[PDB]
Amino acid sequence: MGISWLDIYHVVSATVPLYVSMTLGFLSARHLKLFSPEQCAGINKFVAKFSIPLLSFQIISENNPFKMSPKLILSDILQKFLVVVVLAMVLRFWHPTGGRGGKLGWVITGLSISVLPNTLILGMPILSAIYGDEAASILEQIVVLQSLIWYTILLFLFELNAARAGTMKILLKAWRKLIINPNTYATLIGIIWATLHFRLGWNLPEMIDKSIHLLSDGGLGMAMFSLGLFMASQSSIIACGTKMAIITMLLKFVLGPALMIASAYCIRLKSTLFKVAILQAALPQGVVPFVFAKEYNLHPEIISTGVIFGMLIALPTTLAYYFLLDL
Amino acid sequence: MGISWLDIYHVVSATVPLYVSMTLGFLSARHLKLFSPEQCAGINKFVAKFSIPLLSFQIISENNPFKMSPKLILSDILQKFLVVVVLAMVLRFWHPTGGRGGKLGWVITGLSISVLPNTLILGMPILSAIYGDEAASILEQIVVLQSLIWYTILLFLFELNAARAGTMKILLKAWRKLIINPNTYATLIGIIWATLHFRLGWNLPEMIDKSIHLLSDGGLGMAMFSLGLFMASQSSIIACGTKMAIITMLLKFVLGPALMIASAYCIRLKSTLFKVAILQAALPQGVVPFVFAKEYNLHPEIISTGVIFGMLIALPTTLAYYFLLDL
Ligand SMILES: CCCCC/C=C\C/C=C\CCCCCCCC(=O)OC[C@H](COP(=O)([O-])OCC[N+](C)(C)C)OC(=O)CCCCCCC/C=C/C/C=C\CCCCC
Ligand SMILES: CCCCC/C=C\C/C=C\CCCCCCCC(=O)OC[C@H](COP(=O)([O-])OCC[N+](C)(C)C)OC(=O)CCCCCCC/C=C/C/C=C\CCCCC
Ligand SMILES: O=C(O)c1ccccc1C(=O)Nc1cccc2ccccc12
Ligand SMILES: O=C(O)c1ccccc1C(=O)Nc1cccc2ccccc12
Repeated sequence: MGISWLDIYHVVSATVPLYVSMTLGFLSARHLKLFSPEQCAGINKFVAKFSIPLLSFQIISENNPFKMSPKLILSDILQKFLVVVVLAMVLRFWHPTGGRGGKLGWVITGLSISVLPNTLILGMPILSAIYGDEAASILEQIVVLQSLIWYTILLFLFELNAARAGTMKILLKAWRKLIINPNTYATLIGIIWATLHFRLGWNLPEMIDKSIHLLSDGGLGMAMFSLGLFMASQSSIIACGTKMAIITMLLKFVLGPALMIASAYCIRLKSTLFKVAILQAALPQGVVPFVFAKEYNLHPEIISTGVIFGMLIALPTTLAYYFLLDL
Repeated sequence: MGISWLDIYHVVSATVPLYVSMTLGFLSARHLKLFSPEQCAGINKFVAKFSIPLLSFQIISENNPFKMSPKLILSDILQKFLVVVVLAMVLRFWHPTGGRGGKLGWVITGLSISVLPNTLILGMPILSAIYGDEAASILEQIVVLQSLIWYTILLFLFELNAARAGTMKILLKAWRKLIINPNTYATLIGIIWATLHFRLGWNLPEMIDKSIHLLSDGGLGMAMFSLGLFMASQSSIIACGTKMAIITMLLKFVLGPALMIASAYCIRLKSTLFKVAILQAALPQGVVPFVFAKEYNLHPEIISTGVIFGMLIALPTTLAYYFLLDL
């Protein structure tokens, strides 16, 4: 496998649908002037509460939880610990804005620009096309972590930052916020049902499965449409300027993949899992962190710029990493 | 073959998904109080402008236009002429409200409560489940005819009624209103591409087909969700009143199917096409007529009540007609 032009063409053909399903939303929100800002928020609200949860359930319910590789989980833990260590070290010698501010604020804006890629909508098709169906069952293990263990911790830290800017009270507030999250319930039920379907042999009734599919189908396309609407909402792609966009992208597409490579070497992962993990780490930034930043107002411009430009540059960077890892 | 409890169970299993995809929207708009009126309006706009056109294209491009049986088209013409004649006769004898309202206005109110059922969203799944895939290729003929000729004549009639309350000026205004419709463009390109595909042998490129599917997939589910939102919008199911609701249901589910039976007998249709036509005529009322009524303010209450109550009572009538025609 020399990465001939045929493979790159196949990846491009697999990724074009989810880019033309996004340019449509961008044009509708910006050029065609089809949706009002409140109307745009209506679509953005429906998708994140009906398609992302149902899509997450339909993606996580089709995996034997007992087959989850502990090595990949430990590699994820090690990566998201090393990134924290490096962020703490760098923030001790170079404040990004100069003027002193909450260190935890800059460590929470970090860990959202570095080690929380988009692994449901914009990250599943690309990796599946690049590495076939083998890699589609590996992201299905990292998505579970990102939805259960990492986003809950990020929410708790966001609440802590909002309060600081009793610990038990903060934990209780984070719990209340989490209980009303459709995605956490969807992924929890997905794993609980996958356990049953793979151990006891239970199968979803035709009615239930088809009802779930009706809304799950098109979840990727409409999620990309909503992401395009979000891009159209912003006045300019580079919200904070060149200085904080180059650094954002350098972090996301170097310190993430590089730290994942270091973690894999420490854990000594294997082929068909090392490359998948690295590409996952190299995926564009996720959206949920942007939602948290907007809700708690923690540098929304930086995270929005990172998300938008990383999503735009997904194909170049992802193809570059795919070519590099095959040497 | 025949009628038995297992067949009814299969029909119910095929229809339940598109009812639980609608109760979700109803609850989100009314009970859960999830969407503000502007947000639900935006969702409705998005679906009607992106999923209905794309779904129509993906449904009409598959069948062969050259296989369109002229007998079914002639039967549709005869039905929608007989309904006009009967409506004109009855209106002269007995005015519905007695307020000396415009006869043309009530005729336009008719021809939509009678002979314009929902054949894309709520008509294709039910009929396909009842009669397998044979009926799915017969509805597409009626679907394309309704989208092209009948929904253009109805638009022209609405414009004429609005002006009545120059003929060339009215035709020009109707043309302007028709041009901006995306559904008309989608249903036209559907045949323009099906002709090439079935005659010239051309096939959609993988990229184009997958891009179309991304948004077409789940179009039925989100269309039912939008229909549920619309149902939740209205304060009560029976808007105009009990008498008007009863008259609307009686018309839609007796005069439509009865006139279609008369037209089929006149044209002498055949088995596997007669029953499909009758059930199609017995489907619940369509939505586009409600959109026109709301835009031009032509008895929105009666049409909305008919649409909602037909959607709720779709199965008790479709199954009844299926049982009746199998004797
Ligand atoms: C606060 C205390 C009460 C907490 C809730 C209590 C109990 C658990 C709830 C439900 C049980 C069913 C499964 C979980 C669904 C959770 C749905 C959910 O979170 O409801 C609320 C959520 C809306 O969000 P919000 O409330 O923040 O609105 C805020 C709106 N404003 C900001 C404008 C005010 O609604 C949505 O997300 C829409 C629905 C999303 C559904 C996602 C799960 C999909 C699962 C499928 C599995 C199906 C079948 C399995 C069958 C197995 C056996 C055969
Ligand atoms: C008035 C003078 C200009 C008239 C138009 C001129 C030329 C024809 C246009 C386009 C050609 C491409 C195909 C047709 C697309 C038509 C799209 C359309 O109607 O744009 C407008 C429509 C939005 O409506 P509005 O503007 O009334 O909004 C008003 C909103 N407010 C009131 C708030 C301001 O946008 C939408 O619906 C969104 C897009 C819907 C797309 C539906 C068609 C899908 C087709 C698929 C076929 C694909 C591939 C085939 C490949 C073949 C070769 C291999
Ligand atoms: O993209 C992420 O951040 C992510 C990563 C792993 C698991 C889940 C998610 C996730 O909920 N995405 C999204 C949430 C809400 C709205 C979204 C709209 C578009 C794309 C992703 C969305
Ligand atoms: O349902 C109809 O009236 C119909 C019948 C035949 C062909 C097309 C249609 C049609 O455009 N429906 C719809 C239009 C706009 C929004 C809709 C939302 C939900 C369901 C149907 C819709």
